[PDB]
This record gives sequence, structure tokens and C-alpha cells, in this order.
Amino acid sequence: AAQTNAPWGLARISSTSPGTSTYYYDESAGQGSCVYVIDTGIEASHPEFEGRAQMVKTYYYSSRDGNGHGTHCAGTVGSRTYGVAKKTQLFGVKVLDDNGSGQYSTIIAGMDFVASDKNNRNCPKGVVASLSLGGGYSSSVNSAAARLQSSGVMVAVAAGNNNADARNYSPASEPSVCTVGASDRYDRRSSFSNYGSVLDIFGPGTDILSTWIGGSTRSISGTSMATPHVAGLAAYLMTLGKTTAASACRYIADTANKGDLSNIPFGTVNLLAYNNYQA
Repeated sequence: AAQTNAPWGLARISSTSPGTSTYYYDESAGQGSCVYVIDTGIEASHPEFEGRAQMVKTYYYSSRDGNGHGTHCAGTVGSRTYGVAKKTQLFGVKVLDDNGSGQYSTIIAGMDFVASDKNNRNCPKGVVASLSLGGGYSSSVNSAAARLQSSGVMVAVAAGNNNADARNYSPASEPSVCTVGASDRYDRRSSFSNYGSVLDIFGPGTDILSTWIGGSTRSISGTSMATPHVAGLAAYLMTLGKTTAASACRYIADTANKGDLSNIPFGTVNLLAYNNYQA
């Protein structure tokens, strides 16, 4: 399948070169997979989600996304126009308030929630969790992310936006999950992207168009935007049967575009997520 005039990041993940604008992908499109977006919520009524998104859990007075961040990330996972895996099922877990903040205890509870809640959902092709959040190092936060991964969920987490080594941030620094840095449309490391040996992969993160609250769209930047590209890619590849939740991060690294990014610090992987789809 070909989506013309796609957002640059979608075109990038199906291309061996920057500078194109068509997204190519297998029509299975993540059908039968599920992606949890652990964030500020998801505006499931957005026409871009086509009835495939739903809120399943909140820790606050509403499950609605009063911020936009979670809706944007969910759109990059799975919206019809802005999403990588256009037929996946999206499940929202609201661990962040409408200012975008959340206590680590709530975030940990949300991760353990997903590890159990997947047993209440139909995801025959597999389960992914996208975590566009983080703060300073916490062994308890890292352990929660490790449990979620161990339970059979492909966990993708943002590296962070400090232009610093991600070893000092959580859940970015958890070795067993997939830690995602951000790149721009010219294949440069995004100016804000964290780096370091704990990163597994880069995805598009600068000037990413996606869904927003109020039935709208906007372009924003962050490792929060790169993470759902990788989460959606994992769901897509699992639906194709090419990998599993336990092996998808390694598979994405195995099959990435290699050595094509600029300003990658010595010791950080130079790997850009790529779907290897041959039309």
C-alpha cells in the first residue's frame, strides 16, 4: 500500500533515503495487534481513529485527554492518516494529568495494569506499549518497565529531551525495553534528543504531524513523537509475523537503516527504524 503526501516520518520509516513523502506498507497494517498508549489519554472520538481507539484506564477524574500529548502519540501509532499501524487497536491508559505530569507511583501502577489488562483484550498478533514519558533515574520505574516487557508486551520508551545521556532517566535507562531517540527530516539527531549506550533505535521526532484534541491536528517535536513510530512499527511487524514482543526491539535494530544519521555521539547506535517493506 502507498499513502501519498504522508507526514515525513511515515515516509522515512519505509525508505532507504530521506526526502520522500510517500509511506509504503503492507496492507495488513497491524490488524490483530494492540498498542497501549500510556500517557495523558486519547481523544478516541477523533475521526482519525475510526473507532479503533478506546480509553481503558485513568487515575484521574476523567479519562479524557485534556492535554493533547497522548492523542498526538496515539495518532502516530495508529491513526488513519498520521499512523504507522493504521489498523491496530489502541488502548489508552491515563497516567499523566492534563498538564502532562504524573507521579512515578501512578506510572508504575499503569505499567502493571497493562501487563494484566492485555489478558482482557483480543490481540492475537501481539501487544505493544508506548511510553512517551519519563523523569530522573528510578530503579522502581525501570523494574516496572522490565516487568511489562517480561509479561509479553513490546515496550517502547522515550529516551528523553535533555540532550544528555539517557542512563540518568527512567524508564529510558531500563536495558530490557526499547529506548527510542529522535531524528529530523534531514537525518540529523534531533537537537534535544538524549543519547547514550542505552538507546536501541532512533525514530522521527522533529516536526511530527499527528492528531490533537478537539478533532484537530498539529506538528510538535520530541522523543515522545519518535517512540510511537517505533511502537507502531513493532505492531506492524508482529502482525506480519516477522517478530514477537520479546524480540521486536532487536529485530527493529537488526533491520534498521544503519549509519545514516548525523551528530550521533560516539558510543550511541546509529540506527533508524525502517519497515523494510518491498512494494
